[PDB]
Amino acid sequence: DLEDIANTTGQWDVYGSDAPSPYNSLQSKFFETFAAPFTKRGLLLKFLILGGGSLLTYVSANAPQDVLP
Amino acid sequence: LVDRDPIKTSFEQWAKPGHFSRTIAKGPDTTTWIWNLHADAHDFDSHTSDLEEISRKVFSAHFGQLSIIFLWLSGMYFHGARFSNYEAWLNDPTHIGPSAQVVWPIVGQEILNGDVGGGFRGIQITSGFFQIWRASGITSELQLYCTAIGALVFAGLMLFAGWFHYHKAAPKLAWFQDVESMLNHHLAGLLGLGSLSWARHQVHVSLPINQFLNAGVDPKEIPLPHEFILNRDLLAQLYPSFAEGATPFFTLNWSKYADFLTFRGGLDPLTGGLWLTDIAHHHLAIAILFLIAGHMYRIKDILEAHKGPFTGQGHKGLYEILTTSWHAQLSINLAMLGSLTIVVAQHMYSMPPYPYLATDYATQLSLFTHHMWIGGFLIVGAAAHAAIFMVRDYDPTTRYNDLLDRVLRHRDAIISHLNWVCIFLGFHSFGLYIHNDTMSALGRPQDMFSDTAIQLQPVFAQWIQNTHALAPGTTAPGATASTSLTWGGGDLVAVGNKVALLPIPLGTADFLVHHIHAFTIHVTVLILLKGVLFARSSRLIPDKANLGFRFPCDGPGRGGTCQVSAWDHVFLGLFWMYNSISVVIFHFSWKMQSDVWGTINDQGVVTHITAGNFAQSSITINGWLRDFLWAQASQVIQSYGSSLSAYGLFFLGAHFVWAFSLMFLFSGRGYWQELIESIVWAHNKLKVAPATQPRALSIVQGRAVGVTHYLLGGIATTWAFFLARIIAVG
Amino acid sequence: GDFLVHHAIALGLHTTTLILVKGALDARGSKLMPDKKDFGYSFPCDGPGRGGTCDISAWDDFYLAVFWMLNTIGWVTFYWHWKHITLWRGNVSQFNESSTYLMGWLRDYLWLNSSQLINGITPLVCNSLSVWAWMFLFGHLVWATGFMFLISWRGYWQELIETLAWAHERTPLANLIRWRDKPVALSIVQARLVGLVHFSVGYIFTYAAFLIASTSGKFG
Amino acid sequence: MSHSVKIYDTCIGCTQCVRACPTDVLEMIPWGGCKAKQIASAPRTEDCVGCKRCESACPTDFLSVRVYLWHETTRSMGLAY
Amino acid sequence: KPTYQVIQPLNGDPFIGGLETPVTSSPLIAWYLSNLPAYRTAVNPLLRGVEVGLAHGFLLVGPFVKAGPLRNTEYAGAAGSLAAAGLVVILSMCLTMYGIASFKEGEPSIAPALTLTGRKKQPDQLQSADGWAKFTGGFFFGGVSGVTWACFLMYVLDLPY
Amino acid sequence: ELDPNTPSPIFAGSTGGLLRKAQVEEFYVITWESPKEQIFEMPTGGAAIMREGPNLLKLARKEQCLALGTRLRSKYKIKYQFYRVFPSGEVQYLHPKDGVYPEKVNPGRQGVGLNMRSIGKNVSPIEVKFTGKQPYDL
Ligand code: CLA
Ligand code: CLA
Ligand SMILES: CC(=CC=C/C(C)=C/C=C/C=C(C)/C=C/C=C(C)/C=C/C1=C(C)CCCC1(C)C)/C=C/C1=C(C)CCCC1(C)C
Ligand SMILES: CC(=CC=C/C(C)=C/C=C/C=C(C)\C=C\C=C(C)\C=C\C1=C(C)CCCC1(C)C)/C=C/C1=C(C)CCCC1(C)C
Ligand SMILES: CC1=C(C/C=C(\C)CCC[C@H](C)CCC[C@@H](C)CCCC(C)C)C(=O)c2ccccc2C1=O
Ligand SMILES: CC1=C(C/C=C(\C)CCC[C@H](C)CCC[C@@H](C)CCCC(C)C)C(=O)c2ccccc2C1=O
Ligand SMILES: OC[C@H]1O[C@](CO)(O[C@H]2O[C@H](CO)[C@@H](O)[C@H](O)[C@H]2O)[C@@H](O)[C@@H]1O
Ligand code: SF4
Ligand code: SF4
Repeated sequence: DLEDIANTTGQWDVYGSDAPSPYNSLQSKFFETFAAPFTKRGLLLKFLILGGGSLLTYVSANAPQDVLP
Repeated sequence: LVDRDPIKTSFEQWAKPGHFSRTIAKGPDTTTWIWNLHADAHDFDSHTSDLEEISRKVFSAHFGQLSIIFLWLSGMYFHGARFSNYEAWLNDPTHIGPSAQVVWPIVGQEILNGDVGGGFRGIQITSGFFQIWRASGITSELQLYCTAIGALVFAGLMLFAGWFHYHKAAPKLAWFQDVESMLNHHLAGLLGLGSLSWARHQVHVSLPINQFLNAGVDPKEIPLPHEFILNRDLLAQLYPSFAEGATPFFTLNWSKYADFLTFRGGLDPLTGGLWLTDIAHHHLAIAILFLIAGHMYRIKDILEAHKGPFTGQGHKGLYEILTTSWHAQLSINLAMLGSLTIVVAQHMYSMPPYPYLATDYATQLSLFTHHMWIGGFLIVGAAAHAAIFMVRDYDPTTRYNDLLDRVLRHRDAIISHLNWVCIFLGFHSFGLYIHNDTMSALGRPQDMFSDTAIQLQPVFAQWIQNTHALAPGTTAPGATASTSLTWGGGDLVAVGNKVALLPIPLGTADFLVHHIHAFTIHVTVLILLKGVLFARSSRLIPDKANLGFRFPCDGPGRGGTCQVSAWDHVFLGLFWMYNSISVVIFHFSWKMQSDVWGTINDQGVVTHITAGNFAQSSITINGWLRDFLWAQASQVIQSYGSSLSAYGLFFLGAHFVWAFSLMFLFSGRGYWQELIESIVWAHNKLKVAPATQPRALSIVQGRAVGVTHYLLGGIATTWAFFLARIIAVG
Repeated sequence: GDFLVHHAIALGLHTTTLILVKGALDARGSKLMPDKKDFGYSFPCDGPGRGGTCDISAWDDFYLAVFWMLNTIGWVTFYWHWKHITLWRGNVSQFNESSTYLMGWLRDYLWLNSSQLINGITPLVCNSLSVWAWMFLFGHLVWATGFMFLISWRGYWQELIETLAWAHERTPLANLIRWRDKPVALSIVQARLVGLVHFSVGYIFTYAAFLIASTSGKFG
Repeated sequence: MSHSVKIYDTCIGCTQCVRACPTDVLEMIPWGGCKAKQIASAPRTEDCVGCKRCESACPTDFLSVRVYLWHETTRSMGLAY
Repeated sequence: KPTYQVIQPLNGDPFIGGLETPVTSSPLIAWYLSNLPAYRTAVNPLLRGVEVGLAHGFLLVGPFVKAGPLRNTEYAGAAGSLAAAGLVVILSMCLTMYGIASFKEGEPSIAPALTLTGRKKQPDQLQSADGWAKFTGGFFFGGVSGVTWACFLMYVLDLPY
Repeated sequence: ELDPNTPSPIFAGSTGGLLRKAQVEEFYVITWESPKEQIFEMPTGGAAIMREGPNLLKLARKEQCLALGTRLRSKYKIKYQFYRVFPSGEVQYLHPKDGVYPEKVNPGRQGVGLNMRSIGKNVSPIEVKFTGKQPYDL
């Protein structure tokens, strides 16, 4: 019995659900609160929908000398 | 049933109410069963629970088609004969504008009968006899008058073979339930021994009798009724009596020849119907195969064989029940027969096979849309009848765990995909056009999708067209031109009345129709696919094979529970395909006339029925009634008081009949009941109604009288719209 | 010419009302549905069997009515204009021997007198009107797209949404992600409405843009 | 109502008459005299969908039921999923 | 080793669908997708936020800077931001008011690790509102921002051909 | 699942039955007897075999799992049996309860059949205006 090869390394096998990469690059808390105000999210969104959306549309429509429709 | 089985009467069943399931048509009177009786008249869940007969009927009540196709054709050969114009037209083509039919001047009639060629009053033709008929290695009016009764011969006889079945005490099982040989035979010698036999009567006789027609004469100043025997002396002009060769092989010398054939490709200058010097060789080169081919074979073996991992274990065993189905081995067929008809519809217009077509515009597009509605009306069918399988046919479930039991395994799946396919199309496949409007009506062309604004630049060319007309320089031998003159490379000179085919250019406005087809071909099929697949069971109804493949709708519950079934998937799948074909047609002529059809004169300055208006202007989908529907059709709505007039004069009805379908399509049912009684009341007062309980339409009958009308309406509408814009300029 | 339209506005409010009169004259019930009530109006549908029973709620006859109120109120309006049109910047003989028939009602009017508008997106730049013609095809779509709603009938829709809501649940980068309303197909009265309330704008938004888009040009 | 369609009749005998209809109808509840003595119109109906398979067979001689329930769960339409 | 895993429809029981074929569960793919919110919730939703915001970020440029409404721009405010620093914004609260279909109101902090997780019944929800914030907050700073090293990158471009 | 593998009703794959909404809400499942190894038809489109165990297949929703009868009693057997599983336990004991075979007599349970007044002349429409004091909540 040669091709009975005792499964040339069993593996263990099933690797896992276990463990075929560490995790996520150490880049993190290099944003800690950095950009907060959706990381102070404690009551907001009403603020960013008058603000952001009055300045994607206030100046965004107006213009000092057309370049018309 | 009953009177009076079984042994004990000859005495036939004329008289005693009913027959067709068993608290049958009941003594008690009603109307529904009079659409019953005709509908489902052919069917099989009744007649007997036992195969046997049915195949013993279908091989008979088949027959009476051939015989019919045979009573038909006769009145067409007769017709294409003594109601002449064929004699007249042939000495005089490029000139004539053919007829076969003519009225009789009763009532209004005559307007319909309007000078057509060799000097007579009649109604034209877009059905290219007068052009198969080129053939006649002979010519003569009374002659077709033999071919004609030769027709009624095959008929009466190929119609007493149908007495000489079912009614005669029939074959049985083995006879078909041994399949073992069937195609062995069919393809070998008929498929073969026709194409073969057709060879022998396609150079013998025809070739020569238009080899020296393509010049002048007046017939019988040519081609006698026997002349073409042993006399292998006129076969002298159109190659050797083999001179010193004996039964091909090689110890042959050519210092100057190579038998008839000497392969063409292109188009006769004087009769651009493609060359005949070929037409023998290709039919010969067919038959051989069939001649060799129909010599398999005896059956499983070959399908009981190649399986795999995910592949089809049941591939192996792909149906004992493919000798025990029909409804199965019909539905398969229709997809092919059907899908193998509209492949005609191309090789025709971009490769005419009859003398005088193209020049003859209207007498081969009629064709390319008639052939086009079968390669579609036969395909939705080719699905219906699979649904008819998928529901019932076999006795029990003996068929098991295979290719199918597989496909079904996934099923909320194969149709899960296909769906998104369509909304990806549709958004890329129609709103595409709508951009244009919204932004060309906004108006800024900079940014449309024009054959010129969105980046594409004065060329389409580099693809495969341009490596087709140019391929006679491969393994290719050759023979001046191509294969189909409509290809990119070289040549022009085609015809001396009007035009025929030339390149046919592309890019966008060819790019995107070609894509609407995709999305149109696809969502058609979605509804038939999921329709036939979910035939018998589901998670809206599982108790759902319990009557038949029709059934109206299960019931108000589950939310909707109406359409479901698969009569109906083969009811809303017609509904699409009517488009599928109805817009493909819309495509061809707007091309084929916007470019191609048009015309030569000095310096052959080409002058299309329309200077390519297509250009920048089908891309707008209004252009499709600016340039189409409102442009052409001005010949339909001018057509009164003429000769054709029967088109404009249809085009109102049938453009009415459609706008009557919606009433059948769009409405309830205990409605026309609730109404049919008010009626039934007023009826009784005078004493005039009850007997034969008058009743409204059978939920799904109602849908039957939608659809069928919506089509014979919405369709002949254009059948008119058309013949009225090729007769008369074009 | 007027001794016909005038009999075909008369075949409208009559037919329109045999159905409304009827619609009404038993939201109560009848033979097929005897006890048709406690809810009368919009109970659209009923089970199959008995004879086969359907749009037999007094709503679905109202539903059914609104097609002839949309076919009278068209023959009638249609009529004025052709008349007026001709009776302005030109003739009247026109409506005379050319409204005594039918084809012609389509040809000269319908087919004559649209001219102006449609060659207004024209392959040769946006000319006079553009709102109108795009409306007029917006007119032909909203219409047509009635039909689904109308030849579709909740059954077929719901079921492939049964397969089409096996997606998400079975596909990554779009799992967990919960709806809060369970994917279904439209109610069995609802779509008789929506095809309509759809059939209608299309239709009423097409003459809207049709007449204007041609009483404006003229010639009249 | 929330499943209220009346199929009642007068025989409420159920032999070569009617059975069909997913779960809903556990009857045979013999009322003190009605021929083949089994009667009424339903059992506990808070279980299944909205058929009229309910008649289609065995009399209701009047109406026959259909959808009328409005208040409509999901379990009460296939699709809560 | 076998014919294809120990041959199976799903993880196990064949009465759930999924019909685990390839394109479903080949170690060839199922690993190209689980540092992220496929099988397991790494760190919280906090950080995944911006690799999601950003990656999806510098997309939507040539889509609306090379297919822009009047296209191939000679405006120094396009070949980048221009407007589309609108999409991320029209959809960076297309999200927040979907995390209102999440409430469940807590504060544990378990992005640090303890005993080889499972998050167990990790299916269904088990990510409250104070999670879906720190993601769709990672989204804005991933969207707006991921729009500028698009823009900011000059453009050295490969062309037609 | 596997570490506990307790099966009975053979199948292999299928994109048919059970999916997300049979955890997050209710469950539904049918059970049965049988003689010797026989190949069946199936709800959800597919088809497999039998022999025994519990013979306990689990099913998406209960209209689905009685159709083993609407054919799975045209294939012998008294006994077929479907219950109701939750994500936690009971109330709704589905084919459990008392007797079985819808068309016998032990008790009467529910049903009624009448409303207030019977099928008779309800040309009488809707009566009172709905008002919290006169027996129209039934
Ligand atoms: C090889 C093919 C062919 C054959 C032999 C059959 C055979 C059969 N089909 Mg079938 N079918 C086919 C092609 C075929 N089909 C195609 C292409 C389709 C797609 C449309 C269908 C769609 C179809 C359906 C939906 C059904 C069948 C059914 C059947 C069975 C019923 C036959 C019957 O009673 O006649 C039916 C014919 C009539 C009752 C005559 C009415 C024809 C009207 C609509 C006229 C058509 C319009 C025309 C312009 C009118 C004449 C002109 C007028 C203006 C003067 C039978 C076994 C039925 C079944 O229940 O299975 C057992 C089922 O109804 N077929
Ligand atoms: C003009 C048509 C109208 C429209 C728009 C549709 C559209 C559709 N039908 Mg349909 N149908 C119709 C009439 C219509 N039908 C009628 C009259 C009938 C029978 C009489 C049917 C019978 C039918 C069947 C049996 C089927 C369909 C299916 C479909 C879908 C196919 C996939 C697809 O490409 O959709 C998406 C694409 C479009 C709808 C076209 C583009 C729409 C444009 C205008 C873009 C608009 C988007 C834009 C963002 C607007 C937002 C702006 C804001 C102001 C709102 C699609 C939803 C099938 C299906 O669902 O398969 C996938 C199914 O097979 N239909
Ligand atoms: C009997 C015979 C034959 C033949 C031949 C044949 C047997 C031929 C045939 C052929 C066939 C064909 C050629 C076909 C045709 C078809 C058609 C034409 C159709 C068409 C169409 C289409 C396309 C589709 C549908 C419609 C229609 C119909 C139109 C013979 C026999 C023999 C013998 C034994 C003895 C010696 C001699 C011989 C000779 C050896
Ligand atoms: C009013 C009417 C009619 C109408 C009509 C209309 C208003 C319409 C109709 C239509 C019909 C139709 C229409 C049929 C047909 C047909 C055909 C023949 C077709 C063919 C085709 C084909 C082949 C396929 C598809 C395409 C087409 C369609 C072409 C009538 C009335 C009356 C009166 C007074 C009383 C007595 C009776 C009468 C005398 C009757
Ligand atoms: C209008 C309409 C009706 C009413 C249509 C009817 C009643 C048509 C049937 C009329 C028959 C054909 C008249 C037959 C009478 C003559 C054959 C008798 C005299 C014999 C001749 C000599 C005249 C339905 O029944 C229906 C059913 C389901 C969905 C939609 C609809 C639908 O839209
Ligand atoms: C398509 C279709 C569906 C499917 C349901 C669909 C497609 C709903 C799809 C949603 C569309 C895309 C919403 C777009 C509508 C917008 C104008 C927004 C509506 C805003 C409202 C509040 C007014 C049915 O359920 C149905 C039921 C009965 C008869 C016919 C049909 C039918 O034709
Ligand atoms: O009216 C639109 C017009 O104004 C813009 C908008 O940014 O900005 C002007 O404002 C600055 C501020 O100093 C001025 O210097 C100069 O006019 C513009 O930068 C400009 O885009 C628009 O052209
Ligand atoms: S009428 Fe129907 S179910 Fe009612 S009592 Fe009879 S069969 Fe029973
Ligand atoms: S009629 Fe109603 S109660 Fe009866 S089975 Fe159908 S749904 Fe259930």
